[PDB]
Amino acid sequence: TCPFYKKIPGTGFTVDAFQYGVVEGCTAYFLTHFHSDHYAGLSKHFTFPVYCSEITGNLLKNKLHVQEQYIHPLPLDTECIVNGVKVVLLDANHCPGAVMILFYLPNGTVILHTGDFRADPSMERSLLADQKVHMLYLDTTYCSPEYTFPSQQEVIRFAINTAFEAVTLNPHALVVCGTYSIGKEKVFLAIADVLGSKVGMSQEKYKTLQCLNIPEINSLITTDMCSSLVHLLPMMQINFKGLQSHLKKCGGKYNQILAFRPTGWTHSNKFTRIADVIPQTKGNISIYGIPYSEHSSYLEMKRFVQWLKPQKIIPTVNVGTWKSRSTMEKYFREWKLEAGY
Ligand code: NI
Repeated sequence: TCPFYKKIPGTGFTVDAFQYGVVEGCTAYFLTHFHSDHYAGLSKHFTFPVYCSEITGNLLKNKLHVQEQYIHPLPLDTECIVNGVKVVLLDANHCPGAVMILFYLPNGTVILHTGDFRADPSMERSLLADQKVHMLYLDTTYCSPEYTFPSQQEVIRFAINTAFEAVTLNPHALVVCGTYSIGKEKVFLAIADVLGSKVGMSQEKYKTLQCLNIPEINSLITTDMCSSLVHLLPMMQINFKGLQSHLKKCGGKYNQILAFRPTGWTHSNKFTRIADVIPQTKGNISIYGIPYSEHSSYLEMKRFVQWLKPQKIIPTVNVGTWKSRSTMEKYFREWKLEAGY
């Protein structure tokens, strides 16, 4: 049964609530982004309206085979009307197509739903800057001071060079990149841009990136693995038994795999800095874990909320233990006392 934190009071609306059958009183279902925890329950046999970004709507049509008549895409940064209620979609800085939703309730209340997001100062000069917010449905995926990780530009700086060094020394070395969903497209588009290669991947994965509206995507990706030296592989496959296995299927073309597993947070971020990162080696196979987060760090979140000054906050993530819920309100209170709202 749908939790309270996936319902927008005063509307017929829900957010990323597709796995509970038909919700009672829901006239519109909002999907924030195309990650399976959020769209779980959608298929070609869904028959209620779906609202989402243009890009998320490509993925529903093509990957899930949801019917064109139920998908309502909306432009970003644009004041839209939806069953008489003003809504705005803003970019979440999460994965491609991912939005935050502003709801302007008839009664005069205003509600921001972050979705999954990575807080950025650029968000402080968006449509949010002009008015007050009463309820914040917040992505608390990293709501604890231990959660520090570097900026995305830093990780992509390291990733390029680490890769670009390896192949200028040994031009018969492969660059694999691990993936299971959307998101994290820079990691691989960046490395492959520098090396000169298109990115090679499966037909399935090739179908997925074709939906994301990337400029000139044709020029950047291929299914032709023989004609590619920056490959993509399922994240599960990025171990020693899986990379070996793949190294055979190259057919005498590459004599070394230099992988990347983009991870979110890992307890090694609490101690080791990004520039000091190294690989797990078992011969010619070197697997890099790098901290590429598509979620806010503790300080990014804090700054975002202390700017927004919302009257009530509602965590959408790590809600399932009284220890996590307990710990989160303490930070929210400290943030409110610090900033004097
Ligand atoms: Ni997500």
